[PDB]
Formats: sequence, C-alpha cells, structure tokens
Amino acid sequence: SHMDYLVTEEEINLTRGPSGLGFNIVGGTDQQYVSNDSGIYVSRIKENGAAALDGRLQEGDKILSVNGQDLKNLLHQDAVDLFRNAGYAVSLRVQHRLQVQGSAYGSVKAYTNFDAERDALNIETAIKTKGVDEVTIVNILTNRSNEQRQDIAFAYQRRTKKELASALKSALSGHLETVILGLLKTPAQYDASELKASMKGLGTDEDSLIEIICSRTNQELQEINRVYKEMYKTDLEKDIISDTSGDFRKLMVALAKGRRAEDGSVIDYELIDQDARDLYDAGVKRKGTDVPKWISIMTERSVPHLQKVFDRYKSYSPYDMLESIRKEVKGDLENAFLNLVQCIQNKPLYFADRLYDSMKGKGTRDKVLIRIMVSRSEVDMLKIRSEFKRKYGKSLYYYIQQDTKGDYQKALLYLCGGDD
Amino acid sequence: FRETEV
Ligand SMILES: [Ca+2]
Ligand SMILES: [Ca+2]
Ligand SMILES: [Ca+2]
Ligand SMILES: [Ca+2]
Ligand SMILES: [Ca+2]
Ligand SMILES: [Ca+2]
Ligand SMILES: [Ca+2]
Repeated sequence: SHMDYLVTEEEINLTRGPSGLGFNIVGGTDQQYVSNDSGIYVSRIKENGAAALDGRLQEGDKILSVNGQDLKNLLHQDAVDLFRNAGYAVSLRVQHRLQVQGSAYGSVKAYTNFDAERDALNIETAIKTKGVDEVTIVNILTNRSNEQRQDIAFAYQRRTKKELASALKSALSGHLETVILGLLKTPAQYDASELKASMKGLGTDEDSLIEIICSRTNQELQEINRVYKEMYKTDLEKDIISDTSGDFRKLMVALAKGRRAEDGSVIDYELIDQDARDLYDAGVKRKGTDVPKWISIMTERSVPHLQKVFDRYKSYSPYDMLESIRKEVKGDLENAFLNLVQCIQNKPLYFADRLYDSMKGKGTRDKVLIRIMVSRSEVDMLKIRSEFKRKYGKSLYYYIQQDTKGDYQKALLYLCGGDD
Repeated sequence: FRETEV
C-alpha cells in the first residue's frame, strides 16, 4: 500500500500570443521554492492561454531549459529574461512529477506538498499549546498517508528526543487517542496490535479476531505474522492456539497461515464443480457436518475460485452458502464461517455491514468503528462507502456524524473522506 | 516568493 512518484521529462513547443505563453514561474537561486532546489517551477497556468490549450504543461512542472538554454542555478530574473527574449516559437523541456496513490479506492490520499519537518514542528506546537490543540493534530494526521505519517514520526523524534506516538499518547485521551495512535502504526503493526488485544487476558474477543483473520489477504497476513513475532516475541499461531479450541481453532489457525492459493488466469471448471459438490455432501446433504472438508476448501482455494464455487453450490443445494452455514454449525465456528464467506463474496459490503452494526443501536461499538475506519481508509473505503449508501440509503458520513461527537467525530469524518 | 508571468 505504497505511494510512488513518476518523474518524466518532456519537450513542449508553444506559440507566444499577446497574452504570452500563459503561465507563471517561481524559483531561482535567490528565491528557492523549497529549501534545496533552486529550480524554476510552473506555479499557475492561465485559463484560455497558450500553455492551457496545448494541455501538456502542468502546474508543478520544473522548467529544465528554454530553447536549449538550461535553467539550472539561475537567478529568478535571469530565468525570466530567457522567457522574455525567447521569441514567439518557444521550445520547453520540462520535468513532470506525478504522484501515484497506493490504492485507487482509498479515501485517504498522500498529501501533495508534503514536508515532514514542518508537520512535526506544527504537531509539537499543537501538543504544547495550553490545553492541547487537538484540531491541528487531527487536521494534519488524518490528511496524510500512512507512509507520510511514518516520516513525520521520524522527524518528530529527531527534533524532540521523544517518540511521536508516546507524545500523543500523553497528550490525548478517549476515543480520539485510540484513532490517532492507530493511524500512527504501519498497517501490519496495527493489525498485529489489534490481534494481540483480542486475545490478551481471560477470554477472547472472537468478533475482532474473526474480522481480522477472515478479511486479510496472504500478503497482509505474511507481514502480520512477521511483525507480530517482532513485537511480542511469540508466533501469532501460538497465541491463537492458546486462546481457541476445537474446530474454531482449526479454522483460525488455517486462515492465519496466509497460504491461500493465489488468483490464477486459468479457471478450473472441473475443480469448481467438485468443490461445490463436496461442500454440499459435507453439510446439507448428510447428518451432521464434515467440518474439516469445509475448512480445507474455504481456506485453500483462491477467492475468485470460491466465488464461482459458491455459485455452483446453489445448483446442488436448496440453500446458498450462508444459509447452509447457519443450518449446519453454531457458536464461534458459525460466526467465523459466516464472516469468511461474506469476505469472499463482497468484502466492501462486509465492512459496510460491520460499520452499520457498530452504530445502528444505542451508543457505539467504537472499537469496531475505529478499526475499520483506520485499516480500510487506504484500501477500499470508497467501495465500502458505495455499498453502504446503496444498502442503507444514507451515507457512511451521515451515520458517523449522528453517532460520534467532538474532535473524535472530525477525525472519523476525515478518514471517511467525504459524503455520498 | 516572486511569481512572474511569462
Ligand atoms: Ca484541547
Ligand atoms: Ca492518554
Ligand atoms: Ca485470552
Ligand atoms: Ca468472548
Ligand atoms: Ca448436515
Ligand atoms: Ca446455527
Ligand atoms: Ca448508535
């Protein structure tokens, strides 16, 4: 889930009019646009101008040369003079810097004009303001990508000799602290800490353990397994074994290994039918249930394969997969299978339903609401929002607004990313 | 911060 910059260089030829080339420039050795580069940059493109109609030049481009003359290490005025004296036919060599987001369906995007040192200074200022300036802290952190937050944390520690997460742990409280500390962890660190929390102490928070283990992919689970061992000095599988038993343990342990078959380009029609018939013969068709058979099929096959298996299953069975689970099993095991099949069939709708359940009644299941808003904000929140609005008739934004208040509400609404 | 029209 990582951002990228695509730096490319392009030659652009324009015809000067009475209005000129139609853009403004900034920079120079005497007017350094940032701390380092003395380069010349396009700061604005005038509408209905030469550069605009041509469409190639972008705001933010660096001008490398004008008619073959380089704009490297020039005073601002010397660069202006190259433009003023370039004639009516002007050849530009420019450098484009294009920001690429990690996911197309995330709600939180990388910030364009990002300066980790400035953000760290501003957050320290907000922490040290009398009474704590939570608004500024929320405004910054919910409007930076997770990778940018890691860079802020690094600059903060260097400046203050304190870890940013610890400083905010001390400065904040309540649900807002929970949101902010969650946003500061990497995705694997966050999931690992949420898994540990679901198991630490007497009993188990099966709801949270199931949500994470059933919804994460092989790539996410492999990194969680690695980070969990670094953070807690034990294997995630050993903690699952410690906290669970019976068939529920078998299913959780199997899923947590992250060894599901990857999506392939070959559709295995013969296996689709055999899997569907096996699911029927293991469950609705017989007395009792062959749970190991269900576990093997539903944990080992790829997600696109299982989507087709569940459709073929309806050719054999009078009930669909979800209804069959309800009839065959119970307890933690039923809850796990139901969550898993929902994640296979439509994962954004799965999270939309969990979000609705966390708010629909008296109060709020804040732990679930926060974890989904934090963990899915850079993955598929736009699809979650679309499923939510389609099913429930009002936006996710609307439900968050009614159920939460204060700076905590503000933070969740930023992670939502907008109204629908 | 000088911004110059060209
Ligand atoms: Ca305050
Ligand atoms: Ca605190
Ligand atoms: Ca426990
Ligand atoms: Ca429990
Ligand atoms: Ca049965
Ligand atoms: Ca049941
Ligand atoms: Ca409520």
